[PDB]
Amino acid sequence: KRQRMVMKLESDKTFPIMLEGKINGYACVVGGKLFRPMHVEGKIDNDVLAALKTKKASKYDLEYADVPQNMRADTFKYTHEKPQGYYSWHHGAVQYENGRFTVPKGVGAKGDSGRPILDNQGRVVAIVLGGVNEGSRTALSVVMWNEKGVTVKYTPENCEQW
Amino acid sequence: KRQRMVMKLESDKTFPIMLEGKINGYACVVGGKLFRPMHVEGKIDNDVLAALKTKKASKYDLEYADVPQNMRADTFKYTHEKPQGYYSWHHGAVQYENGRFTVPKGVGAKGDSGRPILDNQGRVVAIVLGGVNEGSRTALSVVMWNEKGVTVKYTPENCEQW
Repeated sequence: KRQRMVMKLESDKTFPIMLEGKINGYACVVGGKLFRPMHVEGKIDNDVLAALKTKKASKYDLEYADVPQNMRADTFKYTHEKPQGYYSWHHGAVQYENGRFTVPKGVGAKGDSGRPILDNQGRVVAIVLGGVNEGSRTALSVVMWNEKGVTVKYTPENCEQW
Repeated sequence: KRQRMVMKLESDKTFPIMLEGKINGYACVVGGKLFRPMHVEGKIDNDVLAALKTKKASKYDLEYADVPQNMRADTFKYTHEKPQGYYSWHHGAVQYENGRFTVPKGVGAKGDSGRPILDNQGRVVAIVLGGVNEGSRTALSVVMWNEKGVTVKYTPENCEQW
């Protein structure tokens, strides 16, 4: 499955945040709008997107920008269907339960910010912003949206910026 | 079967309450919080948990404490799904009916306090604190929590501290 997960991720257009040749995070376009982890320093690996001026969101420590409709023709598709089970991301699978994402220990670290979470249909259900070590596993800090279109950021107490 | 159920209980990490080398009860962590039967004298077989200062609950004769996030990595999962039928515990199976737990006579005694009752999913539905002789069987004094999040203690009149 994870093989197929990566293949779908490869089809999905994603761009790392390059600074002095180092990836400090990741950024992509969802719902026809560009997003970037604010805590991450550097520029997106895309001159076209980098040419766009972003707006800040301190509350959630995120930046965003509007994408031209012609480029909106193909962007990431979000869904509200977030049932318990397992989802997919760059670093393999992720366990979703109690409204929380958890993964095996040693998975995820500083600079991985921006990695989206996809369902079985390849639809976005959340975006990974950070996480915190939880013994045999780690708890992820993510952002998700209600069916009412409400933006909610879930961050474990004293979670580290991953 | 009871072998299988106990084997799963063995996989679950539990810590007895040691006093002068004698087990007077049991204590464990559920939902990332430590619980201990107050009527039980002695100290838990766990320095890390013992290092924690507990709060008292006279109403239920119970003590509890907050567990470090790192130690919350793997704790017991509680559920509110408590249908009539049979559940599992250290001393085999247990019958649940009329909101009460009952077992064959000669099962359970002083020092067994702290033993939880789990379902087929390994979820906790109640914790055994004591019991009372009821002819061919015995009625257990237990604590359980409703879907409303209400702490409810079921204790027969003049029930014995088991």
